[PDB]
Amino acid sequence: ALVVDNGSGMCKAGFAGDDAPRAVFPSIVGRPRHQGVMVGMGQKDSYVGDEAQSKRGILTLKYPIEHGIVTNWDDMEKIWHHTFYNELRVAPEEHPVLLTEAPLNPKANREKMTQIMFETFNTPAMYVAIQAVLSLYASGRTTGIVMDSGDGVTHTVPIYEGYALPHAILRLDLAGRDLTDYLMKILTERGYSFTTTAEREIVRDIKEKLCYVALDFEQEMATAASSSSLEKSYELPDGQVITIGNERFRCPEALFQPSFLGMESCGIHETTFNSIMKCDVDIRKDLYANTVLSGGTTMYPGIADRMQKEITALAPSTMKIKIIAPPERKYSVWIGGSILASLSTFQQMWISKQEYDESGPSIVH
Amino acid sequence: ALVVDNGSGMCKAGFAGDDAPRAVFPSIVGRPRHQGVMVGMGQKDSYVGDEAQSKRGILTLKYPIEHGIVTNWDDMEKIWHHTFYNELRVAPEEHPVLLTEAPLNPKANREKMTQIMFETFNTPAMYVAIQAVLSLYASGRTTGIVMDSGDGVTHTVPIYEGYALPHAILRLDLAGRDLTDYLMKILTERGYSFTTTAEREIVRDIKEKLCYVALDFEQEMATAASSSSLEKSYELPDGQVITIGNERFRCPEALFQPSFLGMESCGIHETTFNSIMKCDVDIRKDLYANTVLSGGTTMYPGIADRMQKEITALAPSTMKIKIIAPPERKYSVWIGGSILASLSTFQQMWISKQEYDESGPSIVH
Amino acid sequence: ALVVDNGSGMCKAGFAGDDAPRAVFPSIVGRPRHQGVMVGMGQKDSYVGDEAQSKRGILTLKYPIEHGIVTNWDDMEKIWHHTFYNELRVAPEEHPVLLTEAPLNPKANREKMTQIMFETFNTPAMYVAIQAVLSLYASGRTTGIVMDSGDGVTHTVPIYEGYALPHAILRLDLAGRDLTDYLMKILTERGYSFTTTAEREIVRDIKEKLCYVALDFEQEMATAASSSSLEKSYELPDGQVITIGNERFRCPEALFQPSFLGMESCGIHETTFNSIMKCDVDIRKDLYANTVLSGGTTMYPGIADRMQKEITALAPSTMKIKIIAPPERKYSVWIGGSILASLSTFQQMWISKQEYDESGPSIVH
Ligand SMILES: Nc1ncnc2c1ncn2[C@@H]1O[C@H](COP(=O)(O)OP(=O)(O)O)[C@@H](O)[C@H]1O
Ligand SMILES: Nc1ncnc2c1ncn2[C@@H]1O[C@H](COP(=O)(O)OP(=O)(O)O)[C@@H](O)[C@H]1O
Ligand SMILES: Nc1ncnc2c1ncn2[C@@H]1O[C@H](COP(=O)(O)OP(=O)(O)O)[C@@H](O)[C@H]1O
Repeated sequence: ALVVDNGSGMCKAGFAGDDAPRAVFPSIVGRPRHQGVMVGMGQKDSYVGDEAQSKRGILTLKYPIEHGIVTNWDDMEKIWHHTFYNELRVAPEEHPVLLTEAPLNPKANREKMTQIMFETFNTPAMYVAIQAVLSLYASGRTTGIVMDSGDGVTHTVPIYEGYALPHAILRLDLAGRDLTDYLMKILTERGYSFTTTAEREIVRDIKEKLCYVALDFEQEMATAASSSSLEKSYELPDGQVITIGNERFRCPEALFQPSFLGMESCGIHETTFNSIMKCDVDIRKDLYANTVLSGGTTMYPGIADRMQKEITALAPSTMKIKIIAPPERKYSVWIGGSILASLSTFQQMWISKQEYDESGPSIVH
Repeated sequence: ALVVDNGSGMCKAGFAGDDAPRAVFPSIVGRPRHQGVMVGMGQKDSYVGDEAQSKRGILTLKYPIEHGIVTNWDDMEKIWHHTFYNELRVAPEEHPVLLTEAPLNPKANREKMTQIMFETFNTPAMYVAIQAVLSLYASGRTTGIVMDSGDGVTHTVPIYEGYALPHAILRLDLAGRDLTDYLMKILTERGYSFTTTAEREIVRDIKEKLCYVALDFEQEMATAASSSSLEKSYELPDGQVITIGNERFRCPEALFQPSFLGMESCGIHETTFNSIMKCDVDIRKDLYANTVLSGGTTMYPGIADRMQKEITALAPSTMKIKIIAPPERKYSVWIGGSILASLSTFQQMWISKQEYDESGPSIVH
Repeated sequence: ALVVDNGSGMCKAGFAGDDAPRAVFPSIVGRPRHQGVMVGMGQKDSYVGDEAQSKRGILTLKYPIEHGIVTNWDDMEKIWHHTFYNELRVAPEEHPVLLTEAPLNPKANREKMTQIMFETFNTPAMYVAIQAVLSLYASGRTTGIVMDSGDGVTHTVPIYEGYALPHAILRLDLAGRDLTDYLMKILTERGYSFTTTAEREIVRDIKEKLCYVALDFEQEMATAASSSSLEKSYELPDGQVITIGNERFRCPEALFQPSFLGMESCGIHETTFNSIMKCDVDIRKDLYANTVLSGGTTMYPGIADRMQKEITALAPSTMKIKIIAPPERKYSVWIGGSILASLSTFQQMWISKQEYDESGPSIVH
C-alpha cells in the first residue's frame, strides 16, 4: 500500500514497507511566462516541483494548497500523477493508498480528494487519517498531546490511552509561509529586497539555514544591539553576500506572541496550555511530560528548551514537564502512516470501491 | 466458604479462614464516552472498580447499587464475576458463599440475588445475613445495640441475649453518598467547582482526609470565623492547591440534625435514643453502655466523643453510657461474616441446591 | 431607587418606576492594540459596550464577567460608572440600588460587589436578590419552577407558595457563550473561519438571527440531507454572503444532550425533571404545569414546544404539563426587580449605611 503525505508545502510518499519516504519534493506547479524563441522541447507547457524548483526565474510558482486547504484540484491531480507515474513508477490501480489531512478542514475537501483518488486513478482502497494521530504511531506512545507545525497550519490534539478529546482540538493558522513573509518584511530593514515567487525560495532557504530560537529574547536583543559579533553571512546564488543580524531570532520568535504579525490570537505555548486545560482534571498529569513536537517548523534549534521554560513558568508548579523532541520530526507523520498501514488489524478499515459504489463520496463520513 | 460483603459503596471479600478481607475495591463499573482514535486492545467494553478507579476521566462511573438496593443486576453480576474469577481466582462451584444485606429491603432483592448466585455461578450453598447481626459476632458480645453507617444506608438493630427486636429496627437513608454531594454543594462556597463522576472521587478523597467532627459545633463555627488558623490545604491531581476551612466539620456535622439537607427526619443520635426507647423497660440498662458503631462513615475523628455527649444529654441521668468504638470498624461486618461462616453449628443453616430445586428463589423466606 | 441587572452578557438598567429598562448594552470593555499614527483624542484608554461594539476591529474585546462570576472588578466598576454617570445621568448617592446575581456564587463576590457599590459610588442603600425569585414577580405567580438561561449560566429554582427549596436548586453552566463557540466550531464545516473576538460578534449576531430549535432533530437532519431547500443566507459586514444549512438547529439543539460539547452532564430537560424530583411528593403536581422560562437563550423559536414534548415523554402520565413562555423574557428579571423595588413592605430589607458601618461587607449574610 502507498502512503502519501499530502501535507501543505511539500509532498512525501513511499511504500508502507519502508522506514522513510522515497520521494520528497516541494509540491510546486510552475508555468512559463515567456514564449519559445528557439525551436525545441525546452519550454514545456508546465513543470512540477521536481523541475520547477530549478527552472524558477523564467517560471511563476503557485502552490495547489494554502492554509491546508486545496485551492485548485487540477494542480493537485497533476502532482499525484507525478508521484505515481514519474517518481515511484507505480500503477495506482495496483496499490491501496492512505492520505493525510489537517484535523479540521472543509468536509468537501475529503469528498473531492477521494473522488479523484479512486474515480480517476481508480485506486482499489483508500483511507484518510489526521496527521497528529499518525505522529503518535511514529513515537509509539498511546498517551500524549501532539503538536504539529508545518507550512501554514498548526494544530494540537490531545490523546489519552488512544482516545482523542475532539472538544479540545485547536487550529492556529500561523506557521511557516506566514512566517517566511515576515522574514521578507523584516529583511528589508537591512536594505535587501525580495518581490517575486522564485525569489522567495531564497528567503525560505535562508530561514532553513540561518535561524535559531532565543530562550531569552529580550537578552538576545540586548546582545545583538551591543557590539557583540552575532551576524553570519549568506551568499546569494549570484554571489551577492547577505549579512543577517538582529533578525535570525527575531523572525522565529514571532511564532510566539504573534502580535508581531498583528494576529490577535494566543501563541504556540498558550494554545498548548489552553488545550490541556480543556481536558479532564486528572488527564493533565499525563499530558504534561508527554508533549510531542512534530512537523517541519519545529526544527529550529532552541525551540524545545524555550517551550519548556514557557510552559513551566505557566503550568502549576510541582508538576514534571518534559518535551519529547526527537530528530526526524519532518518525516514523523509519514513514518506513522507506514506503521498504521502495516498493522494487520487496521486492514479492515479501508474504504473499498464496493462501499463507494453504494454511498458515493460522503462514505468518508 | 467465601464471605462477600456486597454492601453499597465498595465490595469486600475473602475466605472465612482469615482475619481481614483479601479484596477491597470500589464496586464501580465504568464505560468510555469517546470513539477510538488509536488502534489496540486498550479499551475494553467495561471496567470494574479495580481499574475504573485509575482510568477515570475517560470513563463515566455508575454504581450498581444505590441506597442499598441494586438498581441494575447486570453490573452486579459483572462485579461478582470479577470477584470470583479475576480477583480471588476461585471456582464458585467449589465453595459455599454467604452474602450481606441491609435489614429491611424489597424482598425481590434477595430472590434475584440468590437466583443469580446459584443458578448462574452455580454455587453449592448460600445464605443471606443482616449486617448488624454480623457486627456483634465481630465484637463477640451477645447483648448490644448495633449502629451501622455506610454508603447510603444507616440502620440500627437492638439485640439482647442474642435476640433482636424487629419492631425496634429503623432505617435512615442519610449516610455517605448523600453526604459527599453536600460537600460538593458546600465547597462551591470557596469557588471551586466539581461537576462530574470522576471528579466527585476527588471530593470523596478530600472528605476521607480533611474531616473531623466538632464536639461543640457552635463554638467551632465561632472559632473558624475568628482569626484562628484552622484551614488545611489539599493538592488536586493537577497540582491545583485547595484550601478548606469552616467546612471540614460543617460537612460531617450534617450527619447530625440533617435539616441542613432538608431531610425532615431525626438524626443519628436521635434515632439511637428513639430506638432504645422502643425496647422493653428493663432492656435500656443493658443496651446503654453497649452501643456498638460499625461501617465506614463512623470513622471520622471525634464521632464517639460527640455521640456520647449527645446521648448522655438526652437519656435519663444516673445511667452509665459507653460507646464501643473499636478500630477496624471498616471490616467489622466482614470479620463477623468470617466468624459465623466458621462456626460448625451454623453449617446446617445454609440453603442447598436441593432446597432451591423444590422452592425456587423464595426459599430465602 | 435604581435597578441594575448586572447579569452576565449584557447590562440592563433603569428606574423602578418603569415597565422596561432604559439602557441595554453589551457590557464589553475594549482596549486598542495599535499606537497612534494620527493626532487626536479618538483613542481613549478604554471603551465600554456602548461604543466598543461599533469600534470593534481596532479593539480587543474582553468581558468583565464569565460563567456568572466577575473576573476583574475594575472593568465592572468602569461599567457601573458608565451606567450611572454617562447613561442614566443620575447621581448614585441619591438612590438606593438592588443588584441581581446567580443563586450559587462564591460568597466573596457579594461582599466585594457591595463594598464597591456603596464605598465607591456611596449609594445610600443596597440589596442583592437572586434572579429566579425576581422572575416570578414578573409573572405574578406565587407557585412555580423558574428556569433561567443566559450568557454562560443556567440554573433552576423551585418555589411553592412563595417558598424555595434550597436543597433542590441546580446550576448548569452550559448556556450561551459555550454555545456560540460551538457555532464557531461547527461553521468551519462549511469552510468559513472566525478567529478573533471582534469577529465572534458576527457569529453571535448570526445565531441571534438565523436560529430555530427543531422538535424532531433526527427528522430535520434527515430532511436537510435531502434535496430540501432549507438554507438561508446572511450578508457579512464586508458583503460576503454566508449560506447556513443543516446547522441553524444543530447548534442550539446542543443545549439539549450536551454530549455534543463533551460536557458529561444531563441537559436542560433532564435537569428540569431532576429538579422537580427533589421536591416533596405532593409539590410535583403544582410545579408541573407552572414551568416558567426566563432569560435570553430561551428565546429561540421552537424551544417550548420541544421542551414540553421531552418532559411529557419523561414525567409520569395523567399529569398536565404546561410551559409558561411569555414574550419579553429578555426583560423579565428586570421587570421583577422593578416590582420588588416598588413594594413598600420590602423597603425595610435594604442594607443601610448604618448597618455596614457596624458589620462590613458580610452584612449581606
Ligand atoms: N531545517 C529547518 N528548520 C526549520 N524549519 C524548516 C526547516 N526546513 C524546512 N522548514 C519549514 O518547513 C517548510 C517545508 O514544509 P513543511 O511545513 O515541513 O511541510 P510538512 O510539515 O508537510 O513536511 C519550509 O517552508 C519551512 O518553513
Ligand atoms: N477514613 C474514613 N473516614 C470516614 N469515612 C470514610 C473513610 N473511608 C471511607 N469512608 C466512607 O465510606 C465510604 C466507602 O464505603 P462504605 O460506606 O464504607 O461501604 P461499606 O460500609 O460497605 O464498607 C466512602 O465513600 C466514605 O463515604
Ligand atoms: N433573539 C435571540 N434569540 C435567542 N437567543 C438570544 C437572542 N438574543 C440574545 N440571545 C442570547 O442572549 C445573550 C445575551 O445576553 P443574555 O444571556 O440574554 O443576558 P441576560 O440574561 O442578563 O439578559 C446572547 O449572547 C445570546 O446568546
